[PDB]
Parts: sequence; C-alpha cells; structure tokens
Amino acid sequence: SPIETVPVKLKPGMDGPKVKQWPLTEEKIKALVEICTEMEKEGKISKIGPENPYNTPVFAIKKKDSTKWRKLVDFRELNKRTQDFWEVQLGIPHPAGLKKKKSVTVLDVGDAYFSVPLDEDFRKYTAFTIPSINNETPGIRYQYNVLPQGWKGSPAIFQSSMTKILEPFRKQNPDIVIYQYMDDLYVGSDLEIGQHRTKIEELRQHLLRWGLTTPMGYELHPDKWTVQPIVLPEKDSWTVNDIQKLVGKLNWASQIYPGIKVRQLCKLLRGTKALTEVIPLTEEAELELAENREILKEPVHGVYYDPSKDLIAEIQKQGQGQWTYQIYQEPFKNLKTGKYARMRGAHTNDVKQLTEAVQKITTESIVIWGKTPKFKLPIQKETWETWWTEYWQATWIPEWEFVNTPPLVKLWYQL
Amino acid sequence: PISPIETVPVKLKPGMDGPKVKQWPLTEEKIKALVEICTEMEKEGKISKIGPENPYNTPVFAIKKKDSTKWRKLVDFRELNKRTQDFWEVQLGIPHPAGLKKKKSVTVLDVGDAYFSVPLDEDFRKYTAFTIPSINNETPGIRYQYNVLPQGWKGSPAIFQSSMTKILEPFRKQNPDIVIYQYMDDLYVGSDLEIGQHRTKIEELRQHLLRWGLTTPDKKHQKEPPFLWMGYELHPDKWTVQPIVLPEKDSWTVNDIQKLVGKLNWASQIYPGIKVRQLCKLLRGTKALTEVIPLTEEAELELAENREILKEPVHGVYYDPSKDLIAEIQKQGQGQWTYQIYQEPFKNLKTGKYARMRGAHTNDVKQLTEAVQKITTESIVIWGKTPKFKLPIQKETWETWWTEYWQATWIPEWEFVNTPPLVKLWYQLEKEPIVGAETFYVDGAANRETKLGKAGYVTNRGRQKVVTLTDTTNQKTELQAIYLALQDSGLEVNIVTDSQYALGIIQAQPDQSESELVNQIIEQLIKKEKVYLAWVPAHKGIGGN
Ligand SMILES: Cc1n[nH]c2ccc(F)c(Oc3cc(C#N)cc(C#N)c3)c12
Repeated sequence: SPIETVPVKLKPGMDGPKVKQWPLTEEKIKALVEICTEMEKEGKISKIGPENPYNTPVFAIKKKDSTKWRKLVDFRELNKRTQDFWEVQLGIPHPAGLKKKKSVTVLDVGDAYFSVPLDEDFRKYTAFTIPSINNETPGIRYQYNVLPQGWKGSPAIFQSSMTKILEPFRKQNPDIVIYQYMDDLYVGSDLEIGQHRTKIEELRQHLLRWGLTTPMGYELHPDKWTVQPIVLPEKDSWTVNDIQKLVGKLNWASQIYPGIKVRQLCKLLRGTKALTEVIPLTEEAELELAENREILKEPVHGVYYDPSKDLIAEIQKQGQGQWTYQIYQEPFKNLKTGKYARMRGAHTNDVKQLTEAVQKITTESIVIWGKTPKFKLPIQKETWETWWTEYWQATWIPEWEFVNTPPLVKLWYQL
Repeated sequence: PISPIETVPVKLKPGMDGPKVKQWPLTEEKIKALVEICTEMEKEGKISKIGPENPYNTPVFAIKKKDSTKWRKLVDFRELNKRTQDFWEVQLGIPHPAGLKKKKSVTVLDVGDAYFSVPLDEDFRKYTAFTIPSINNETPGIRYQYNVLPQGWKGSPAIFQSSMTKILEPFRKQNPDIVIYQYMDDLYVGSDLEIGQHRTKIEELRQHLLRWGLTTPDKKHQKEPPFLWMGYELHPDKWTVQPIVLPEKDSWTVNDIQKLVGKLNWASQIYPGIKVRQLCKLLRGTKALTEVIPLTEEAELELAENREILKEPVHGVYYDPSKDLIAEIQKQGQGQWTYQIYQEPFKNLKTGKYARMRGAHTNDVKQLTEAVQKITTESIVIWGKTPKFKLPIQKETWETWWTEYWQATWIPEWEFVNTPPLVKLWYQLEKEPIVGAETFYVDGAANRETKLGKAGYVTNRGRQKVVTLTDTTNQKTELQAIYLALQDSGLEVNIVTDSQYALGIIQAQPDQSESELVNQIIEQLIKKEKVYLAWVPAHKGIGGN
C-alpha cells in the first residue's frame, strides 16, 4: 500500500475548522453510521478521541439519479484554510475550451481518492461527527486517512495520478478536453452525441482500471449556452404606466450596458397624467427604444473575468416555476445571466427549485471560469438550512448568504 | 478506583509550556488540612509526590467555611487552563424530556468520584503540579502532581466522557435494546425489559463499569421517580416542568420581572397558553435589578392569564418512535403564536410559543411560517423527524401568497384546522392601473443638516398638497408622502413613488409594523378598495416624480 504522503500545510497562522454539526434526521444518521462503519473496516477513516478540537459538518445526500444514500462532508471551511495548498501550489488549470464544446460530461471520480493516503499530520483537520438524537449517545467522531471527497487538496494531490490515468486516452483523442474540478471530471468534445457517448464509455474503462467505477453526466452542452437580453416589450399602444415601466427597465440596464439612452421616452413622462392614459410614440423614441433593443443581446462590453476576484450569483424568484440568474464579480458588471425553469413532479416545491438552480449555475461556472459562485439566495436561512439536502445532489457545496430580492430587480430580469 | 481505560493524550496550546505560578503562603491551619487531604488522595493513587525538578506549579487553597468544619482542597487551574489545548464539546445539546422514549423500565446511575476514577496522560501529569507550602514558606513545600482528572481542569469534562463512551461501548453493542443516556457524570438507562431482565440487566451494566474503574449505586441506592432533574420532574410515564411559583409581590423590580419572564418561558414548554409579550415590554431599562417598575394594565392582564394557566398541573407524554408527530399552531394575539406537539390527540408530548421577528414589517402569513420553521427545527433536534402541520390557514390563502412572494417559502406537510383567528391577508395591491382612479404622483425629501423634509402629492386631476416635516429622514418622508396620497384619495387610487424603500415595504403586504407611519398606511390600504402602486427613477423626466 505505502505511497508517500504529500506533506499538507494549513495556511500560516490559520487554524483548523471548528464548525458545528447540524441536527440530522435519524434516517441520515442511520445511513451515515452505516456508510461509516463500512469505511472504517476499509480503514478509510478512524474514530478520534476528544483530544481533537476540530470539526467539519457532515450530511447525507441521495446519489444524483442513482438513489442510494451518500455521505457529503461540508469542507468549505477547511477548504478556505487550505487554499494556499490547493489553489496555489497544486492549482489545477481551467481549459478555456471546455465552455465551447458541443457537449460536456461530468463523471464523479472521488472514489479515486480513497486509495491514495493522507498526510498523518494533516488528518486532524478532517474530523467529523455523526450525531445522535436527543443526545443519548455522544457523537460518533471520526477522522480521515485517505484524501477526503469534498476537500480540494485532494484533486490537487491526485493530479499526478490522474494525468497518468488519462495519458493514453488523452494521447488517443487530443481534441478531448478533460478538466477535473474536485470530485468530478469534465469531459468535453465536439463529437456527434453517439460518438461522444462512446468516447465517454471508453474513457470510463480506462478509469475502472484504477478503481473508479460506476455500473453519463449530466449531459451538458455549453455550445448552446446563449443569453437573455434584458428584453423590452414590442411596441404598439403604450400607456403611461408602460412608458414609466420601460424607462425603468432601460434606466437599470443603462447601468450595465453602454450605448443605452432613455431621454426620448423619458420625455413623455414629465406630467401628472393618469397612467391608464395612452400616449403616442414620437418616432425619435422608437429610435431610442430600438437602439437599446439591439444592444440588449450584446455582451455588456467592458466586462471581463478577473481571476483574482470571487464570483457572485443572484437568483430571482419569477413564479410559474421560473427563476432567473446573474453572475458577476463587480455589481452590475454581469458576466453571465441565464435562467432556470421548473421541471415538474414536486410541481409546488420552491426549495426543490432553488436547490436545482443553484446547482445548474454552479455547474456552469465550473465549466466557464472553473470556480463556483457565492449565492445571494432569495430565501430564509433556517428554511434553507433545514431542507437544502432533501433535494441536493452535487458532491460540492458553494458559498451562500441569504438575501432579500429588490422588488424591481426581479422585474427587469423578468422574461 | 481509577479506570484501567487508556489515557487520552493531552497537550498544551502550541506556543506554550506548563504554568509556573507562585504559591502565596498559607495559614498554619489550611496547611495542616491540605496536608491531610493530600495524604488520603495520595494513598488512593489520585496524586503523587514529586522532584524539585518539575518547574510547574498551579496554586492550592483550602476552604471550610461555615456549616462545614471539614474543608476541601481548591486548585487554581486558571493559568493551566489558558494553556491546555482546545477540546471537543462532544455534547452539542442536552436531552429534552419530550424525546425520552417511553420506556417500560428506567434506571438511574450516578458514577461516584467521576474525574477521580479516570487516568490522566502521563506526559501531562507534570503540568498539574501544586505545592503545599511550609509555615512561613520557610522550607520547601510538599509537591504533588495529579494522576487523575483534576476537578476544575479544562479537559476533564471532555476526557471523562470519551473514557465512559469507550467503556459503555461493547455493552450497548451487545445490548442495543438498551438506552443509555450519557449526561455529565450520570448514566440514565431505560428499556422495555420488565423489572425481570431489567434490574438484572442494570446490575450487569454496572458490573461492566466496575470491571472498568467506575462505582455506582445498588438498587438500595439507585434513586426512584419522580426524578427532579435539570429543572424538570420525570415520572416514568409523564414529565412536566419542575414546580413553578409566581411571586405575590406588590411592586415589581426589573430583576424579579426577569425571573418571572424566565420561569414563565420554562413553564412555557408544557403549559400551553403562556404569554410573555406584555411583561417583556417592561424589560427595557434603564437597568437596576433593584429598580421596581410599574406594571402596565396589559401586563397585570397577562400575568393573570398565566396565573390561571398555571392554576393546576399540566404534564406531558413520552415518545413512541413508531407514531407520527402532529404539530398545531395558533394565533394568540399580535405576533404571538403557540404550538403543541402530540402524537395521540391531545396527550401532548409538548408545548411552546413564538413571538415576532421583533415584527418589523410583517404579516401573519410570514409569522406562521417562521413558527412552522422554528417548530420544524426542534422536532429534528428532539425527535429526528419533522411533524405534520395543522395550521389556522386556508390552503388557497397559503398558495396565493407563496406563489406571489419573491422569497422561496416552503411548508412541508399541512392541513387547514378551522380554529379562529384564521390567518389572512388584509388587503391586496392591484396588478394593473385603476382606469378612472386618481393618480397621485407622490414625493418626499429631507435636508440632512437641518433634518427638515417636505412631503406632498400632485395629481392628474390637478390637485395638490405639500406637507412640512420636522426631524425627519429621506425614508420617513417618502412614506409620509404615500400616506398623504392615501388620506386624500378615496376608494381607488394610483400612487407613483420614486422610493424603492416604500414600494418594497408595501408590496409584501405588511399587516403590522414597529413604525406607526407604516401603521397609518396599513390602516389606510385596508380601507381602500383598489390600490395600484408604482415606481419611477427619480431625477428622471417623470413629472410627479
Ligand atoms: C432513560 C429513559 N428512557 N425513557 C424514559 C422516560 C422517562 C425517564 F425519566 C427516563 O429516564 C431518565 C432520562 C433522563 C434523560 N435524559 C434523565 C433522567 C433523570 N434523572 C431519567 C427515560
């Protein structure tokens, strides 16, 4: 077994995580205790004594598509304190091409980690507790011996063994983009779908040869990731209310889009006219109206991804199963604004939906910038905290604040 | 004894090293006592004599001190505590009576000399040294170091625990039918086994601890029900809060209102009904524990209902993991809600209450969900499962509101329960403009230094008004403006503001507020019959804006 541990070092002065554990259902506690008594006979983890002051939270998800309980460790914290190690020393590079593929496939390769082993000295940072109910039993405390799934140091370590794994496949199909982000490998190609699907089956065996099984995706197509112009409505008979409402949208986009103008139409609004009252459009305004319309489907202009900077994501509830989204680094400076819409069943589940859009958007940043965003989630903390897993399925977790949508911001973006 | 259990490897916080604190000299008297105390302790393996070598020292003291005439050794672990590493708080919450499974037979075992019966990591004894000084600190003191968990020391709680966890392990394993609540230095065993294999299963549990260093009580000593535990009264088939008594005082001090408000939330847990909003409003000092404060009529009015509620006993049932939990909430008055969790109609596992989000622009629809929320969290905590929700709200009311609101809002499982007051929205802003309704284009402003704002409206029917304001804010003026338009508009009005602020506030149908300007506007709005409200960038054309 003996493969030299990669001496992992926390950041200078920064201390290990001491994150509280969330009270869990007894269903996931049971399922964890199992997933965990199995992982220890495989020597993957080891109980730890109170002599350990650290703690990362843990939870139980339900295997995207393949429903059967999976452990999910929340290492966001440890990952921040570990940030020099993964991001800097052993940083894994973002293919610019991945966002352009006719198709991209996500494969989970976190079972790869279990094999390779963890720096005897780093393993304390990795402790987690498996709660009881009503505090009879104390927590079943554990700690890792082999790169964890969820900790970003791992892919950064394994990088060298992954390039070996893919070297013949990469050699044989040099136009296939492989990009590994955490526990997933992103596989992109311009192949036809059946060829793609095939290239990914082949790629799957190569993996199996090392122990990374699954007897694909999310099947993504970044190629077809087109916009959402802020979208103004098509002319006719405009009331005062509607002029007042476009001058509003246009005002706001003017803040993001350059060639914007609203003086032509704003003109008509110097009044004390009743808003049901109709008003003719002095042509010069159909000119202003249109000039903007053209712009609206055309890439802000001076907005560029700055790698030094965090990503931010806002999400609006639009009702009707719709939700919209903006991804930017500096407020108003949108680098990406799509929209996720309801796929029924849990027809009336507002959380079921927010949780899916947070993963759709997280996925796409991962494919566009190779990083996840910080969500401004139009929801109440506790509610999210309580229910965010009953529907969660990604192996990672991005960062989140809880916000309060401005009534008009939900508006402009309304499609 | 001194458990054979492994030791847990204790270390010092990093940039550190053992404390080296000086022994102020001691009274001949206390010196003699420390010396007797230490001698027995030593004879029991609890401590051990030491070299002049060991540099460390944490001071000793000895207190009697009244109805005692027998004293005890007190150790200042204060410094040693600022240098001992950090430990795991392995008990994130303490058992609530309402989650204690309803167990046939229950046994209570309190370990004797708990920290003293557990080894302390060899390489660490060294740091725990104290010194019994010689009469005038003349000679050199007698020096010791612990072999066990010092009382008062940092990691004793943490360590005594792992130590008992491990011991209890292979017992539970070969005895899963058996429930061992490990609290502090107690062991609460319960099972549905009958005094038969029960008081015989318990003497087996015991036997295991002794084989392992831990003394406990015989059936002759093991206490019996009700167990007056941690503020509660536990019988085998029902629990309640421990005996509450509201003071027959004529003149209430801030302090004594606080204790009332405390006891009042304690009882709160099983005594459905309890209100505390009116006595809590009084709690807004000043300060002064000894400050006697006058009770509002509303207060004397609460305390009285509470006095009634607590007339006679209310007890609560225990849990059955096979039956569902039903949670029912009710509207006790403004931002005042109650619930009760039961499994069988009306035999209550437990009660509780919920008071506003300081109710700072909110409506009952928002308040219920905060309660359903708080309640959802407690069941997870307590029972490992959410309950079924019976709410004084209508299915359509909930959906009209949820569908329309910008925050993802999500109640799990519920049913209407026609138990007035039912929860309702008090008015609704229109979706489209009222044709044939006056458009007040409202406005408002404030001067920062002066702090003098104006507030007016100007209509499409040519009207106007321009009220003048004092000691005001840009916010406060944009709402007084909207207030004005509501006052002089009648039944159906359109109102165009430049205030994202107010729009925002009104749009979420508040039906209560901390601000009375906001309160006026609520009183309006409900009166009207049609109110479309709309927004415009200010400093733009927008005449009226
Ligand atoms: C162990 C038990 N299982 N069910 C149950 C019902 C009632 C009751 F009393 C009790 O024991 C106790 C539990 C705790 C706890 N937690 C505390 C005490 C005490 N004293 C006793 C139990």
